[PDB]
Amino acid sequence: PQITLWKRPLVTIKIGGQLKEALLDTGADDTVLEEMNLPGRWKPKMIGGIGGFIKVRQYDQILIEICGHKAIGTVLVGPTPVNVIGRNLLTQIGCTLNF
Amino acid sequence: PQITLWKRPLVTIKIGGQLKEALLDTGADDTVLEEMNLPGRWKPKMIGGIGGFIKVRQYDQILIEICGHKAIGTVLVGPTPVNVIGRNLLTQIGCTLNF
Ligand SMILES: CC[C@H](C)CN(C[C@@H](O)[C@H](Cc1ccccc1)NC(=O)O[C@H]1CO[C@H]2OCC[C@H]21)S(=O)(=O)c1ccc2c(c1)OCO2
Repeated sequence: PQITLWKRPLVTIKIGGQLKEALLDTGADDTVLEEMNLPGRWKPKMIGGIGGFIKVRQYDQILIEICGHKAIGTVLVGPTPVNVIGRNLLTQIGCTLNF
Repeated sequence: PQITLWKRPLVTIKIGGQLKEALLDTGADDTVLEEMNLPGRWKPKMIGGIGGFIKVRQYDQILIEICGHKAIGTVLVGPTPVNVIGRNLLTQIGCTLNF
């Protein structure tokens, strides 16, 4: 689809068998989701945003469907203010910016 | 143009007679720029993201050019690690997400 930006580009995602709402965030390198239970091993990592750094759990090679488009990649879980879909997954679904 | 997301979507902007680099950021409600000494009045604001909040100065009706596309609107100035063009200006240049 073509998504205008008068509102937040929020979409439904499916991860670990659960539906969620997430923000398509071209300013995020990585995908960061709010605290949740996820199947798989993980590794503690640090990620930095506009306000500093937070501790997250890194899940690699996770299946995640974004607005009907399938992706498989890294998902960071931790105290992010909102679920964000970053460029690591936006590229997988073929997302570009256009003006 | 069309911008792929393999790398950060950095573009040149012109603001306050200065050229800078900034991210086209669909996850940013507002536009937040590195510290710069803009003239005129301003109002304090706090904006939150990963890591917490930062204090910024809100300037209204600022003229910005983004890839030769002119816009005018609110710009927040503060100690942000990166310049981000938010949806308040992205809508003005006709920017969409497409997949
Ligand atoms: C609440 C939704 C987002 C987290 C909001 N952020 C825009 C993001 O695009 C941000 C923009 C950004 C980009 C680089 C450094 C700091 C902030 N990217 C980000 O935090 O990404 C992190 C996750 O991937 C990693 O790659 C980049 C940092 C990591 S933000 O910078 O904090 C932000 C921008 C304008 C705003 C605002 C918050 O409140 C209202 O106006």
